[PDB]
Amino acid sequence: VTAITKVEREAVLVCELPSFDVTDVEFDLFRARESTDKPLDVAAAIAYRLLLGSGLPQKFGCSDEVLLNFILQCRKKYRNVPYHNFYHVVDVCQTIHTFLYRGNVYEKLTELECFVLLITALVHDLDHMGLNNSFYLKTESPLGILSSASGNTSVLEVHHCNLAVEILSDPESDVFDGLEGAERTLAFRSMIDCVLATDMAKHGSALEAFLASAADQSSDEAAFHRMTMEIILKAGDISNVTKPFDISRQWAMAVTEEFYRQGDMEKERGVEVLPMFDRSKNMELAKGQIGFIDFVAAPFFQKIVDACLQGMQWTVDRIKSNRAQWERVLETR
Ligand SMILES: COc1ccc(C2=NN(C3CCCCCC3)C(=O)[C@@H]3CC=CC[C@H]23)cc1-c1ccc(C(=O)NCC(N)=O)cc1
Ligand SMILES: [Mg+2]
Ligand SMILES: [Zn+2]
Repeated sequence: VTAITKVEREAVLVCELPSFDVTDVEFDLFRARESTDKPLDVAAAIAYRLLLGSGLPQKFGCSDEVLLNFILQCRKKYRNVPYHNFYHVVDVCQTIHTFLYRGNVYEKLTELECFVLLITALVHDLDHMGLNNSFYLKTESPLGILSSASGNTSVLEVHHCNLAVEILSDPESDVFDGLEGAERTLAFRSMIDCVLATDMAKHGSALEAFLASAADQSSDEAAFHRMTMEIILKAGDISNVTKPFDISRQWAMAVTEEFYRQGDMEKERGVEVLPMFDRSKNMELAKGQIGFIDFVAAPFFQKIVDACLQGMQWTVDRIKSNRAQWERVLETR
């Protein structure tokens, strides 16, 4: 990795984000990307500001410059794809900030853990190519073969973790260089555990483990922390439907498109194409958003709120409300 230049840093630092509150649950990253013709620097500054406003990097000996070098080393490794690009990980970072500090989930974690979560957000989809793990396995692509041969089916998540480790192995971009011994180990392990937990194939069992730990007043305390961190990063990653309707809708269009591209490539390769990824097999968002709400997001948010994260009730209220709004799209079609 080439080190970050004074000039790259400068270009982020000049962005002032007039009229945006990055800490608000109704912050609108799409309005932010439009606001200038340098949307990547704006996103970077959003992340810089979120991290500095937490007060956390300062506490763990991470200078403002090492923080920003890191953000930029992360950013150079995202791709120009419709959904799993740099704006997604910035969105996850911001969203986590709100769960921690508007939803008071910070009370369940140490400051270090809060810090790790915010950093982990920005590493968690590094070098994503717009194709899911299933694609690499079905096509016997080289990374798919390596994953099968090595016994880990989380093709992409292990890859993201490998790139996060390389960024952090340079002191210039190691946000954890101020740590040592147990703390350093904890930062790396918890970051890696959270990224590995974002594989949706493990959704049900990560949710069930957290729920059973929350209900158990004798749960091991370090395990409860780790799982809380995992569940918060997962919540960030499926949080699109917890946002104001127009925001949620623009996310939905972005993912939908990326899925369709995968499906096109799966056609051109002659492998199985799921209906979800099949262009010629769908005419509408509404039914798909509702489906995702009903089977994935609403049960996830409601369970974790009721189990433990009472402060995040707004997410459940907003899902309910977005669902009703998609139902009006159907009722009036
Ligand atoms: C905002 O919506 C989403 C947000 C995140 C994800 C993610 N799915 N998974 C899985 C995908 C397989 C089965 C469902 C469970 C979740 C991922 O592992 C992604 C990466 C990590 C987290 C969630 C992401 C998916 C959606 C979404 C995309 C398309 C439709 C749709 O019905 N497609 C047809 C149409 N024509 O409408 C509906 C919702
Ligand atoms: Mg991912
Ligand atoms: Zn993600």
